[PDB]
Amino acid sequence: SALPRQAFGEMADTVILLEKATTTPICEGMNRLLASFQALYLQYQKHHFVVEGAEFYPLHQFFQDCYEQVQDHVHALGERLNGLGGVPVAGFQQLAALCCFTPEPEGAFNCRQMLSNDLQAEQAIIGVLRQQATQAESLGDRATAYLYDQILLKTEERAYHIGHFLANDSLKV
Amino acid sequence: ALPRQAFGEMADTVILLEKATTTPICEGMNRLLASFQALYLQYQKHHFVVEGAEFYPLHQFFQDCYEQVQDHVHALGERLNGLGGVPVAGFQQLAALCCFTPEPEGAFNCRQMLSNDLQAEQAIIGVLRQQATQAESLGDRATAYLYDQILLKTEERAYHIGHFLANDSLKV
Amino acid sequence: SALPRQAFGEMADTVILLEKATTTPICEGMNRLLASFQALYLQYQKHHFVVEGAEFYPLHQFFQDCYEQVQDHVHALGERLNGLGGVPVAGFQQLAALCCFTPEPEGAFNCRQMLSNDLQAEQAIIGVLRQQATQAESLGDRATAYLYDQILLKTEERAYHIGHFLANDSLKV
Amino acid sequence: ALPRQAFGEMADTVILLEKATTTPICEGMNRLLASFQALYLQYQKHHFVVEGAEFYPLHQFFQDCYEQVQDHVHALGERLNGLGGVPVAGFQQLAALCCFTPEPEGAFNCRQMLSNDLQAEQAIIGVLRQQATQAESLGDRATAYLYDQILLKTEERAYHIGHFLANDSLKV
Amino acid sequence: SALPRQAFGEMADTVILLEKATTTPICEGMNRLLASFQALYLQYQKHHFVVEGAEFYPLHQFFQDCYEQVQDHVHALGERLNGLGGVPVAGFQQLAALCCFTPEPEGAFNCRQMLSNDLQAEQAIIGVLRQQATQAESLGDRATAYLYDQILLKTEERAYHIGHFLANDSLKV
Amino acid sequence: ALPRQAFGEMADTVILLEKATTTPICEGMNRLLASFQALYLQYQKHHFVVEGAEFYPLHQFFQDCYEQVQDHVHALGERLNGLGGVPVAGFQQLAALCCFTPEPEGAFNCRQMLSNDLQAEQAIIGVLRQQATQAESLGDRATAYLYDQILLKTEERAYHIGHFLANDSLKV
Amino acid sequence: SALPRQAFGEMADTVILLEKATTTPICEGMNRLLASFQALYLQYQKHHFVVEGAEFYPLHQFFQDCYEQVQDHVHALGERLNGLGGVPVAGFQQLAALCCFTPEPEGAFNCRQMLSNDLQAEQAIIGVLRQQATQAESLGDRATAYLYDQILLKTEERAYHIGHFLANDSLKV
Amino acid sequence: ALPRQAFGEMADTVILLEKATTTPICEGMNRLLASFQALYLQYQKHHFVVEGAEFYPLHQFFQDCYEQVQDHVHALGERLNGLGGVPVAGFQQLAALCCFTPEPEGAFNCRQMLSNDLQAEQAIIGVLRQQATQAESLGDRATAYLYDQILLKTEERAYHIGHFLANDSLKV
Amino acid sequence: SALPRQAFGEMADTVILLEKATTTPICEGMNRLLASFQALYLQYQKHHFVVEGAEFYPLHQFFQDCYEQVQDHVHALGERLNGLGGVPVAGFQQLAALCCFTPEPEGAFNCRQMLSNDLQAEQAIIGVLRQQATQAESLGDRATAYLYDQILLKTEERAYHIGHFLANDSLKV
Amino acid sequence: SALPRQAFGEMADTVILLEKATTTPICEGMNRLLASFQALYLQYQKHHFVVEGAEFYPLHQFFQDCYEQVQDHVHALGERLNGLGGVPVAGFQQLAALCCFTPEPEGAFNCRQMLSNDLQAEQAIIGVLRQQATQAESLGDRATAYLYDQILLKTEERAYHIGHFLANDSLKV
Amino acid sequence: ALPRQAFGEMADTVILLEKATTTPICEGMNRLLASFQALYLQYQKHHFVVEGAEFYPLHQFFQDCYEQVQDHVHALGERLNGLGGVPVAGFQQLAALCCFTPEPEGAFNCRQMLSNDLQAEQAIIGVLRQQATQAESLGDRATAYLYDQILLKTEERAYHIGHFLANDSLKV
Ligand SMILES: [Fe+3]
Ligand SMILES: [Fe+3]
Ligand SMILES: [Fe+3]
Ligand SMILES: [Fe+3]
Ligand SMILES: [Zn+2]
Ligand SMILES: [Zn+2]
Ligand SMILES: [Zn+2]
Ligand SMILES: [Zn+2]
Ligand SMILES: [Zn+2]
Ligand SMILES: [Zn+2]
Ligand SMILES: [Zn+2]
Ligand SMILES: [Zn+2]
Ligand SMILES: [Zn+2]
Ligand SMILES: [Zn+2]
Ligand SMILES: [Zn+2]
Ligand SMILES: [Zn+2]
Ligand SMILES: [Zn+2]
Ligand SMILES: [Zn+2]
Ligand SMILES: [Zn+2]
Ligand SMILES: [Zn+2]
Ligand SMILES: [Zn+2]
Ligand SMILES: [Zn+2]
Ligand SMILES: [Zn+2]
Ligand SMILES: [Zn+2]
Ligand SMILES: [Zn+2]
Ligand SMILES: [Zn+2]
Repeated sequence: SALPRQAFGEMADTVILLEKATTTPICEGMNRLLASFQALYLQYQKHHFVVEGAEFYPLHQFFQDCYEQVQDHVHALGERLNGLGGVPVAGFQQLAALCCFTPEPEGAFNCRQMLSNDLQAEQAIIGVLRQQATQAESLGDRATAYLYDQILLKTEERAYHIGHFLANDSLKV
Repeated sequence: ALPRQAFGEMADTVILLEKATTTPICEGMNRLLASFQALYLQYQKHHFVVEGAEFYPLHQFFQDCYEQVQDHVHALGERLNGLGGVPVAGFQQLAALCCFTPEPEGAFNCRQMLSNDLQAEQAIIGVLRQQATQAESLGDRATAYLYDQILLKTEERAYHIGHFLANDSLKV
Repeated sequence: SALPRQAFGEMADTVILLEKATTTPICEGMNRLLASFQALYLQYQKHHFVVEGAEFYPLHQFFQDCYEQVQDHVHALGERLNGLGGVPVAGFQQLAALCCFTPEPEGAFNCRQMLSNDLQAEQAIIGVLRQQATQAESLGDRATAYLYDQILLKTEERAYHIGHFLANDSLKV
Repeated sequence: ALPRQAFGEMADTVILLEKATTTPICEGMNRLLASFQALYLQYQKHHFVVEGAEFYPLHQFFQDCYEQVQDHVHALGERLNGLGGVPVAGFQQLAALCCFTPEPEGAFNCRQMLSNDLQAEQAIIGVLRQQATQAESLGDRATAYLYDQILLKTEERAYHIGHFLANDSLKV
Repeated sequence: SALPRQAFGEMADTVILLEKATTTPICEGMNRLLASFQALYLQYQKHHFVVEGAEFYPLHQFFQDCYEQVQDHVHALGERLNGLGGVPVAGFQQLAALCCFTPEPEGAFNCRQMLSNDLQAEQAIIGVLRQQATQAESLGDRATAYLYDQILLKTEERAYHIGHFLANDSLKV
Repeated sequence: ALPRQAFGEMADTVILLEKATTTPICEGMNRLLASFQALYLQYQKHHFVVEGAEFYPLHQFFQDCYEQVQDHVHALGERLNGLGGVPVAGFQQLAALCCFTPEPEGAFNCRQMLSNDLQAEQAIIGVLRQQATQAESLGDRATAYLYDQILLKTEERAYHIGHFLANDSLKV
Repeated sequence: SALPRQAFGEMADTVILLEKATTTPICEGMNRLLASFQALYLQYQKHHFVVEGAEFYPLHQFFQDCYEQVQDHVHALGERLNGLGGVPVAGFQQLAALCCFTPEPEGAFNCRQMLSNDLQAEQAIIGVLRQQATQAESLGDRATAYLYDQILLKTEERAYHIGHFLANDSLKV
Repeated sequence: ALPRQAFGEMADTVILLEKATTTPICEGMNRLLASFQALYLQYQKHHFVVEGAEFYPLHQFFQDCYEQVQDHVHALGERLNGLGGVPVAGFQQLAALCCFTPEPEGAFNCRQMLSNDLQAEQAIIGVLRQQATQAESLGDRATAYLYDQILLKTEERAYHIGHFLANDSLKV
Repeated sequence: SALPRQAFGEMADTVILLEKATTTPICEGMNRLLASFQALYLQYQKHHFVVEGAEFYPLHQFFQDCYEQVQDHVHALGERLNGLGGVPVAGFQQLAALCCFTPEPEGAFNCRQMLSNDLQAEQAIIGVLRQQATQAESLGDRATAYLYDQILLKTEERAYHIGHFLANDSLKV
Repeated sequence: SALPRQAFGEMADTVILLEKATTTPICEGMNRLLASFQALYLQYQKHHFVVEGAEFYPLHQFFQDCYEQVQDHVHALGERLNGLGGVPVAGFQQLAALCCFTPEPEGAFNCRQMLSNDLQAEQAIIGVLRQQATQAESLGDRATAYLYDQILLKTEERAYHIGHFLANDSLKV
Repeated sequence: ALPRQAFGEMADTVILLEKATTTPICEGMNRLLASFQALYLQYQKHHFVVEGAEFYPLHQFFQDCYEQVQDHVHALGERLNGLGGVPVAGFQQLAALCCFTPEPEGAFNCRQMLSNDLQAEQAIIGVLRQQATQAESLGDRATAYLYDQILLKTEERAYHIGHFLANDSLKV
């Protein structure tokens, strides 16, 4: 019924003075990253809620640190995207379509599976971050490339922290 | 692979409540969890896209709202699992259980956004009261209490939105 | 039934060594200021509770800053008044009688009316503050004059902040 | 010398509740106070003596638990006196009113310790619900509320222990 | 039914490399101090809950400061005892048997009696602290002696603070 | 009396960059310094003089802005010296290097104030991109990094101003 | 580019019940102080950036302490001036024209010279602060008098701190 | 060895006040410094030795008092030097300048202690008024301001002591 | 003006179970330290007020750090002495008489002289601290020994910090 | 004493989707920086311990500021290197062998010499940071490039702060 | 260039201890400094390289450990200079004075890492006792006090490592 001020998939001009030929592909990629980070945030939260077993407390905390940091990326990207003249994704349908990894299905999985799913997700996002950071640089959008690099550093760090959790070492003697 | 506990499935809880109590409580908690999760997304969108004469107040207001809703999500998500259920997580399942109609894609004006938020809060207030009542009735005293705690904040958000929408201003 | 240790409108000696001829008129004026600040505090609180409309959130906050700061003046004056050997006003009847402005009537008013009422109140208090500060100085009560000046600075600041809210400028285009 | 108010004795309260309400409430509050006091001691012991592969998490977990239980003790101890009763204090009287079986002397393994803690919390959850229900029923609204507040945290501790005990780990 | 990993009154080796002939008597004394501090903690807490009369608020607070500080000693001793290869006391029976003072009987006593009981308790603990600190030094356990001295300083301080409360001076004119 | 280093004179840096690199870099950095210094003064003025229906939030926004800008001033002035240059400080030189046209004396309406601020941020955005690209190209990695960091914040202030200026409002 | 709502050098009415006969001379003087403090903030900041040599670190810190305190004076004065119904100076020409001291020329001078220039600036401002405070008192603007004295105390304090820096003493052999 | 500046010798101040102004002002400021220094020592002693029924609150009050007084000491000693004088520091000179009679050695009862403290504050109140009036009259606005600020706090300590000494009590 | 409850130089019983044979010599020595630290606090404070020249700022700060740390020692000692059953010195005559070093004469000296006087004071106090700690240990007052060692560590640290200030090195060409 | 899970100088796979062709040279260079920063932390800490003379206090503080900031670089680099699939250096032989500057010999040198040695160290590290950042960018490791630039900015800043300390200016007559 | 004070050269201390006291005391303090410095590096390495089922808590434990050890380093290095000695700083001298055998290069399993850390703490515990006893005996009360304080913390780290290494686990 009600028509929006700016339709989804429509570009407005940005006051930071970058051409639409620059902002359009950047927003396209940023919405994919937004959606992917949003899914990852929900997934990490889920994993915080449901994790159990011998490594419960450490994983419980780790999963919270992850979704809180990922929440930060969501915030940064959604706000910048709008700033660039785009419309950030917010509905379940379009969020699911733009997500760059396959989320864990509903239901509770064991802790190794949860971590593996989270790692695969981070790895998928790492791939998109690099591709999008290279694009931003290429197109002259310096701040975006800088922001993505900032996000990439913490995202990679999250990935190899999961890697360590899954490694084959233990105090079990 | 399949999960160790399916969605919709109930496990036993260590907190000495029977399935007949935990089951309808968890099912209601999931509807509420989905709705809060959907409302967090909506407020956050509004924070991202709001503009105009009241940009700064609404900007900050939407953030306060979604951060407060994030607290409810955490509380409900963890309680639900504690009660022996499986909390809703992903986009498609959230869409299925959300108790209000989420805003369509696209950026709408600030009055429309606030109205959408108010309706969302009202739908949630509706469910909160009924679920808290059910929990009291079934003897889950702590769930009823938690819901009441959340209700107080939720009503407060709702009537704060109402004030923003009210027919008054400094414009003379 | 029970008789007070010190009756209202009765002066005791102060340990800070100022004559009754000094402390009596100073306490008389300070009770008027106490009562006036008490009414203003309640009024600002009211305005915080009831304000609505397009400028809801900013006014909501502003009204709170005001009653919190005014609360501070109430505290300072009530305690000093007792220190000077007087009895601070505390009952509704005498509070209403000593108040130096007309408070807003009961019921909810619009935001421009609320601000106008608050401004008139502050202006009435400003007038009494200057008169009382000049008196204290004149009578040799240095600390009182200093305290009133301190209160006057913040009170005036509150007044012109209300003035700005009511000014004829807007982003409404 | 003899006390000005004996143990088991009720005085009048200034909060306008009659003996017929305050008496059974205080008696229940004492059972709960003793049990929390006994649970604080147990968690603290576990904090002192835990070792093995999950030393650091359990170490910290046991401390969080007893510190949270210390908060309940304070709340109940002070409320009980406020209601006109005498709070249990010493070792032997605590032993008499404790609603669970305390762990024997000696250091046990970490699974046993957690199981003992879970049973302790469950026994306490049992009493909490019944005492809160009694308080609502008798019209002591604030006691019922306080108990609910404590119940929420107590259930949360219980199901956190359950998760630790659950059959899952990173061991592949 | 279930047998412990380490039975109460049984000594394991400590990784801090002190002989059992050293650690055994030290743990024996430390368990007495643990039990005594545990009783004192409960007693101070009780006194916080039940204190009334003209000096209610100050005593209320003081009793809390005491049990919080005593709680700290409990923590330090229980953890070190286990570290030394002993088993800390935790059951009501053995706690009552190892306590070095007679605790106040159940029921509410007046404020002077409560303080006197608390003072006698502190004095009993002071005696054991000195004896045990001298032993630790004598046996070459330097850190224990240091820890006890640290605890002794605060314990003595608590004692003479109670002493002052009970002294025969007052503003009562 | 003569200065240790004259304005416009380049000294060697301890950070191992040739003068042919530091000279153009300091030249640009002085323009940005002067521009940020002017924008700081402008935002501060706006904080002082703003009034009307949106007085309070604009009052706050302007202060957030100048405080953030003062942080850019600090970083650039200090790095410029570090690089072996001399930072501008005087009114005449500031006026000469500034990359936007400053608001004239007088108290303007809040829409005009915001528009002047946007234009100032836009002019600065252009210079930052230019100077960042130059620093990278010359191998002053740290300056390029610093500029990007400042550019991200500057663009953010710019689009926040844009939102304030947009044609939307709660007044229906 | 529209006209200003209030032109520079034009007085508006104040909400705080002071006549234009009072507010006009006060605002004129307040603008000279505003400009002076604004130039001094810049100078101190410059000195923070450029200072080097044997006392680099303490001078580096001292100059920052100074300019941060000066910007507080700026804030207070700019906002008070506006509240009084005047227009605060913000452009480079008029800031240069109203400044009550001669700013240091462009270029990096030695630390002794920098400190001497700062002291001369403080001294010129001290002179103006006293005249203006006296004027405010004289005209019945008690709050402006108070604010000035408050600023004067901090300013004199900076001045004699610089004095000590310049004093003929050191730890050198 | 001889001092850079002898006690009782006036140097010029950088704050542009003639010696005919600073000399009497520093003279009085030294008396206040010595008096506050003595009162600091007295309040501190009282904090050490107080006992009885009101031990704890008096213990606290005395400490609040000396800490506030130490703040007056700091401000006056530093301003006095700033003004071109030399602050008193030695026991003999302190004893000579002090405006009240200090409590003799020994531990007195808490009523006596409080009374001595009141008398000390009263003596100081008199000097502050005198010295503040003088500073104003001589055109040392900032000193007068500082004295008034200190006087407000000092009068407040004085009437707080007065209240402690009043003939009222909970003991019926 | 009534008599003291406990005369100066008279010993009362202590609640901490130490005999007068022990507490008397300990309190005598503790009073000498109390007086010395009291004189040193004054001296360091004086130095804070008067220091000027090339190292004004760091010396200004250092002297404040010093006197604030010294007043903590004063607090600890005054309260411990009282708790032991003695009477702490507070009058100017006896403070001068019990002080274990010669205070700096009145007047503003140079910074090197000020530092040398402070070092000599610390050194005299260091001597007394060691004798008194040894005595406390010897007499079985373990807590006083501990408190003294605690104070000694901080005191020696101040002493060698002054030493470094006075050392024959600088950044001057 | 078992074998290491990953031998020094051996590369493991990284979870962040960078090939060994990329991670190997990056980790090699990162280890040289790790060792260098490790030696510099030690040096700055040493300088904190030993500095004396007329600028004792500010240099004392500056050296602590420096080593604390350097240990943050160490933390970041050690953890990043591991996350990339390498093995961080921690033994004394290899720390000495991989260090990119010559550490100050044992003994306490003068403050000018200490500062010069620190500047030379920073300069050598600045050189390596630039090569390594360029290499990381070149090989497509965007996050390592970003981290290095982040560290470079702080490092250059320390370097020119030392420069100012050494500069030919002072407050001496 | 030659140092102001050569390594192994003793200067006089301002704290009035003869060289015959300070020399052996500084000798031992340098060994402890070197040992703590090495243990700091080792704990830090362990923090970097740890992985597996107990990754997170061990990651945290190692960091708590090295930060506490860095505090011991600071206190000893500074006191050693204060005492008139020269603290070790170079890799070769550090390696020479260290009282335990440091872990070789390479990433070892978490059990090995913990065992190396325990052994290091044990070796250090022995030296601390020796050096503390010596300081007391020589009349350096403050050094003995400092060593005891450090020893208490060191023993605590040691028995915490012991607990981690114990044969208990939640995995049944
Ligand atoms: Fe109910
Ligand atoms: Fe006046
Ligand atoms: Fe000893
Ligand atoms: Fe690049
Ligand atoms: Zn949890
Ligand atoms: Zn935001
Ligand atoms: Zn980590
Ligand atoms: Zn924003
Ligand atoms: Zn949680
Ligand atoms: Zn509200
Ligand atoms: Zn009050
Ligand atoms: Zn304002
Ligand atoms: Zn622990
Ligand atoms: Zn309480
Ligand atoms: Zn209470
Ligand atoms: Zn612990
Ligand atoms: Zn005390
Ligand atoms: Zn800076
Ligand atoms: Zn700096
Ligand atoms: Zn402002
Ligand atoms: Zn000071
Ligand atoms: Zn100062
Ligand atoms: Zn005290
Ligand atoms: Zn130091
Ligand atoms: Zn880390
Ligand atoms: Zn240090």
